Amino acid sequence: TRTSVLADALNAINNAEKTGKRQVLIRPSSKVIIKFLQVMQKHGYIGEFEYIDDHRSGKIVVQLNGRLNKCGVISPRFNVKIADVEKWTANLLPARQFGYVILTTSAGIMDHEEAHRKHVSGKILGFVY
Amino acid sequence: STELTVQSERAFQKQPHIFTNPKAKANRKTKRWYKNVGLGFKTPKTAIEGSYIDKKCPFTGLVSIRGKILTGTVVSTRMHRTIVIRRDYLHYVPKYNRYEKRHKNVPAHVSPAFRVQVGDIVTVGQCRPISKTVRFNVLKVASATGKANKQFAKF
Amino acid sequence: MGRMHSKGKGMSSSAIPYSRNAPAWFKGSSDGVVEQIIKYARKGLTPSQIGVLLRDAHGVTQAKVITGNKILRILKSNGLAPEIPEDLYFLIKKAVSVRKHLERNRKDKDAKFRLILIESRIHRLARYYRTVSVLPPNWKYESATASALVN
Amino acid sequence: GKGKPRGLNSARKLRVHRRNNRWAETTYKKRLLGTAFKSSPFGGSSHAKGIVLEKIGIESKQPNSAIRKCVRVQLIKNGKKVTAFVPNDGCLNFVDENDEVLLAGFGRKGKAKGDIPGVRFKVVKVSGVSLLALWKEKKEKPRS
RNA sequence: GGAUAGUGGCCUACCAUGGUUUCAACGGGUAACGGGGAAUAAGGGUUCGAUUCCGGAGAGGGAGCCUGAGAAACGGCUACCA
RNA sequence: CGGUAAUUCCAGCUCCAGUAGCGUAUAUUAAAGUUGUUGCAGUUAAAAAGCUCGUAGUUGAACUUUGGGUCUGGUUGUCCGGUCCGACUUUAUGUCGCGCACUGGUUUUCAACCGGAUCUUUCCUUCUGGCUAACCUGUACUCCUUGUGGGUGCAGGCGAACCAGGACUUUUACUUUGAAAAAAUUAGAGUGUUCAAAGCAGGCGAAAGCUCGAAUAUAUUAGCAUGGAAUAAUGGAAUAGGACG
RNA sequence: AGGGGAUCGAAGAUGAUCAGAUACCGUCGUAGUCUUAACCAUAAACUAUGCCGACUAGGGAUCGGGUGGUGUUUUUCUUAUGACCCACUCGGCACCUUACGAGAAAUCAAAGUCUUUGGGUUCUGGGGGGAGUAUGGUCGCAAGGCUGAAACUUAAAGGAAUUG
RNA sequence: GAAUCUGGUCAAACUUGGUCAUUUAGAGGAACUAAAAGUCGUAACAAGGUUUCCGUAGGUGAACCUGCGGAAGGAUCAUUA
RNA sequence: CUCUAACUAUAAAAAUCUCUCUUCUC
Ligand SMILES: [Mg+2]
Ligand SMILES: [Mg+2]
Ligand SMILES: [Mg+2]
Ligand SMILES: [Mg+2]
Ligand SMILES: [Mg+2]
Ligand SMILES: [Mg+2]
Ligand SMILES: [Mg+2]
Ligand SMILES: [Mg+2]
Ligand SMILES: [Mg+2]
Ligand SMILES: [Mg+2]
Ligand SMILES: [Mg+2]
Ligand SMILES: [Mg+2]
Ligand SMILES: [Mg+2]
Ligand SMILES: [Mg+2]
Ligand SMILES: [Mg+2]
Ligand SMILES: [Mg+2]
Ligand SMILES: [Mg+2]
Ligand SMILES: [Mg+2]
Ligand SMILES: [Mg+2]
Ligand SMILES: [Mg+2]
Ligand SMILES: [Mg+2]
Ligand SMILES: [Mg+2]
Ligand SMILES: [Mg+2]
Ligand SMILES: [Mg+2]
Ligand SMILES: [Mg+2]
Ligand SMILES: [Mg+2]
Ligand SMILES: [Mg+2]
Ligand SMILES: [Mg+2]
Ligand SMILES: [Mg+2]
Ligand SMILES: [Mg+2]
Ligand SMILES: [Mg+2]
Ligand SMILES: [Mg+2]
Ligand SMILES: [Mg+2]
Ligand SMILES: [Mg+2]
Ligand SMILES: [Mg+2]
Ligand SMILES: [Mg+2]
Repeated sequence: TRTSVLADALNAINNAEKTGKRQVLIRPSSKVIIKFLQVMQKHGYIGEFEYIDDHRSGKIVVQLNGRLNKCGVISPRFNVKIADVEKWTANLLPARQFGYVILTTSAGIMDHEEAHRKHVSGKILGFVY
Repeated sequence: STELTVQSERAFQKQPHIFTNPKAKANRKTKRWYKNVGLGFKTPKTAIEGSYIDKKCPFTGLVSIRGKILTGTVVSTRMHRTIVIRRDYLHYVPKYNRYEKRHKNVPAHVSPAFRVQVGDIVTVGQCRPISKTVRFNVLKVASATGKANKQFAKF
Repeated sequence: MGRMHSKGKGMSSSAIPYSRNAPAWFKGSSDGVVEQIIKYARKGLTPSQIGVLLRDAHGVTQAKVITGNKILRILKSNGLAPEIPEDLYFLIKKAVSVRKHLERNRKDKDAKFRLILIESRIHRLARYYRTVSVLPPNWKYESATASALVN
Repeated sequence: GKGKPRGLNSARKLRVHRRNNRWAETTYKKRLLGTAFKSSPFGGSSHAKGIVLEKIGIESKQPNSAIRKCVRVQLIKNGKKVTAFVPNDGCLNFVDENDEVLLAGFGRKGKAKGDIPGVRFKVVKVSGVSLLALWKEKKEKPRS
């Protein structure tokens, strides 16, 4: 029973990236996955991906450009305050210089710096670096 | 409720210090004082033309509503002329960054002007100390059925 | 590949094609298909049987793709849906067969194992069909209401 | 993996899991059960007075052979009886059978130490004065 | 209805059969007065809080009390047990 | 360690760390990723109920308005206008410099990033009345250079600029901000308690009264208002017992 | 409790061997071994690997099934079958190489995707003994199971692995 | 308007026995630790000289053996010889 | 880039042990 679709998506992404596969197949292909991936690409950590339709949830084919080292989800979407996000930084980001913990807020799925400069905090999704 | 001719017990039931005039050439059955609680609540129709007494009714009775307002789910209707509302909510224990679905059950008072089934969703309000269990009192039932407003299939 | 009542891990299934619209070659129209469907239903045939017959004896690939709607819902439209869905009904029938076996002979304790498994399936479907307002919630199931309804 | 529930309202099982599994640690069990008060004659407090009843010499463990000089002591605040060893060269003559002695633990947290069998305590003061001062002759026993 | 400064099974009288529970009731234990806080410290946190501030509680153990706005008072009483 | 050469016993002498403090014992925390939410191990070391069904709890498939076009308030850095600063020493400038050390226009193209209005088949609840804010108003058309540079005016008529009698009302959890968290402690503003622990004082006169203060955040659990509508849960209209006119 | 009652075979009767053998060796020979009803609930009920998920590496082969062969023998002059060979796959027990990872290693294609710590999941253990013991329940006709300590006591017990 | 005193009334408290918690002796009964030059054998580690170990049941100075079922933690990963 | 065949068979007894355990630097 596929429970957290984005979790499986990024798990496959990370597996292939470690293996070196320049591309990945994601089965569920939900909105959350999609938005996570535009954040992924806009930060410059991934190339051009594609969506397939099935009349059932579609499919995802993401082109790996090697710049990724890991994705990663926080499947318990822990409830975070505006101040607390920084701690998540120091616990998931490889350094404060870069690295982006992705969180979903009322505004939407965003990078943590996007949220901070918007001064808005929602719930946590995952991380990229 | 009071079930079919309220005037049943060993004493009469009359809204206190309202005088039913025998000297009026009217034959108007009785004078039923009534009032709206407020806060955007609408007094239901069956209260104005009713015959019951319910001294503890917010509308036709003596009690005055003031203070807290809550929403809850009917859990038990067996008790006479009163009700019990379960309230399920989440509790953030700080040690684990988690919420906690626990329940608190509270008794309230229902006027005969209302029809209540188990599992109904009811807005309830605060009032005077009515009984050692009852300190709240119902206002109105929104989800009268939940999903059972349609039951037959005759196209 | 969940397969509660065993360790099965088989994905053997059937995959619908892409076109929700009818194929080009087909000649019949929706209304005639509906009339064929309702006549088949009045024969006393369960909806899955009728779907199979439509697929085989005709170019009726999908009830929904051709007539815009599925079999059970159409059979509800003309007020002719049976009281129990074919699924639960067939499960109850198999349960009755198991029950008659176990009443005939006793030492089939492994058949008692199958009995508990199956009746668990009935309990699952009963909860589901009580939540979704198909059966009235008053309905229960022990042994004998099955004997009356099925037989 | 990680067969401990993770859901956003899924730690009744987790909190109770800790809540029950605490008992695995012995220190937690001792602290919660008050074992330092009911059992363990030395009432969990760092010191207690007692009366010397008899003197004994007891051998060491295997890799040693040295008969230490210990004393049977009855603790006044319970009357319970226990051994206690007297550390120094010239101390046995300082016991003065039927005397009041102030005793502490032997610094191993309720266990034997080194090459001493069945003993748990130290002899830190004798007859009001402290035996350590007597050892280096800083004060003298009044001999009351 | 009584009673209370006043609600309320507070108490009574006539009835009705109910209330709480595995979301931890009730019972047992607490060398537990609750808190503000203290210690400890990447972060998360663990333990202590008899004790300067807040409340609440007691004046040997229970009870009963007049007076007084305010007492069930104890450097105020009435009684028993010690 | 010690059983005839003791680097440990016990003294003496050399010393090392501690220092008016230091050593013992009993409890406690960190070390402890040895309670593991963050963050444990479970083929063999400790340990997967024999297996299976299954209540409660827990976990739950994907799916329902997204893009432009335009305009703007901006807050940042982009040319700098002036103000002017360092090379030049008792005093000052042309010149070289940090290419503005202090202040704007932002169409300097620039990039943003926060909203706001908007055209979307694009609702942001809307009436019943104020009050009309205001100008499509439209009445005299005019103070006036033909010229919309500029306005008093009074029935239709923009309400959203704010008011008020309802009637409506999907609700959540969440989240932002604000309101409450006495004090004391905590954090830290200032302040020569002789420094400092502190404490909440003091500083300036000319000693002729004149002044500074006693700064600021935190507390998340319950509750209240609040901007948001992504996350996740929930309701529809199926016998139309449905929506509008 | 009841039906069976061959063989085998705990008790036991016995003859060897040894200083000792009511141990192993060989004879006999009950319970029990087959079972009908009723209990029994444990076993080294071990792959000493919980389940449900997705993804990662090559290789044959093997079972059940299905796909396509101008495939081949079959022969029913003939097709149809079947039975075989080829090619692909679905699912199942497994296997071979490898380390690409990961482990205390032994190894494992999962014991991986685990400090770059987070798919969802129920149950377990916190040094060794004392001890699966005491105790109180609980189930049981009983043998016994599920549940389940503490005092006390010790600095190791122990796992893999090294060369002797 | 005191004494006395009708009623009830809160009811402390006393007797009486029941019932329970905790300490508490205790004839006697049954164990475990540490003490390692006590005694008897040698169960185990190798094929421990009968492979070990486990569950079950009987017996057995003691170890343990025995019968039945298991497992490799074994000493076999191996017969298309 | 042509091969599918041979093969054997002992088990007699062995029971045990109180020692010291000692140190690595330019
Ligand atoms: Mg209690
Ligand atoms: Mg406390
Ligand atoms: Mg206190
Ligand atoms: Mg106080
Ligand atoms: Mg007074
Ligand atoms: Mg008093
Ligand atoms: Mg008082
Ligand atoms: Mg006093
Ligand atoms: Mg007095
Ligand atoms: Mg010497
Ligand atoms: Mg010395
Ligand atoms: Mg550990
Ligand atoms: Mg083990
Ligand atoms: Mg196991
Ligand atoms: Mg198992
Ligand atoms: Mg459930
Ligand atoms: Mg979902
Ligand atoms: Mg405060
Ligand atoms: Mg301070
Ligand atoms: Mg028999
Ligand atoms: Mg025989
Ligand atoms: Mg013999
Ligand atoms: Mg022998
Ligand atoms: Mg024999
Ligand atoms: Mg024999
Ligand atoms: Mg077992
Ligand atoms: Mg199988
Ligand atoms: Mg232990
Ligand atoms: Mg053990
Ligand atoms: Mg038992
Ligand atoms: Mg009286
Ligand atoms: Mg001997
Ligand atoms: Mg032997
Ligand atoms: Mg032998
Ligand atoms: Mg053996
Ligand atoms: Mg030997």
